[PDB]
Amino acid sequence: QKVCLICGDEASGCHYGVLTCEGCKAFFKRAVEGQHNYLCAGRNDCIIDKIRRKNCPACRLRKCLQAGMTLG
Amino acid sequence: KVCLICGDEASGCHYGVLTCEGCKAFFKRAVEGQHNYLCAGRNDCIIDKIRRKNCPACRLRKCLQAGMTLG
DNA sequence: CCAGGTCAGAGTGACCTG
DNA sequence: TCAGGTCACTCTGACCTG
Ligand SMILES: [Zn+2]
Ligand SMILES: [Zn+2]
Ligand SMILES: [Zn+2]
Ligand SMILES: [Zn+2]
Repeated sequence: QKVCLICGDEASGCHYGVLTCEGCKAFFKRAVEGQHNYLCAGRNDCIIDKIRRKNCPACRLRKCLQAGMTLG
Repeated sequence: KVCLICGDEASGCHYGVLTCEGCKAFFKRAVEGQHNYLCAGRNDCIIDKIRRKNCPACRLRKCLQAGMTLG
């Protein structure tokens, strides 16, 4: 049973360099290529799991970057 | 003049409190429908116009602390 | 003025293809 | 293998109706 390194949910394989779920795969794609302005409502250390990963795109993207995800 | 929940421009007194259209609609949906709202922070998230969508749990909390109710 | 109703848009992710 | 495409779904709030 493989686990997403960002939200801890079931992973479907390695995406963009890192073992991730379908959600975090598609999110990282949109986040990097889009012109988004994410701002954490907390302290830039939010819990990112299956239920709360929608809550803070800022911390979700930060975890993607710190885990080493790259489009190429 | 200003929403007591997110600080945005308020449109009037809703459900007991001076709120914007967003926080009005949000509160009704939060108390009637079934929601699994859950804070990813420390239950003290900043609720302003830019970030009010980020944490429904804290947004609902501030609505209740302000005294909003449907009846 | 306020409660209740509504729908189009943004964000999401399950599913498919090669 | 994994990158790219897609679309029905949830949440939201500016706008409408009574
Ligand atoms: Zn994930
Ligand atoms: Zn955060
Ligand atoms: Zn508000
Ligand atoms: Zn919160």
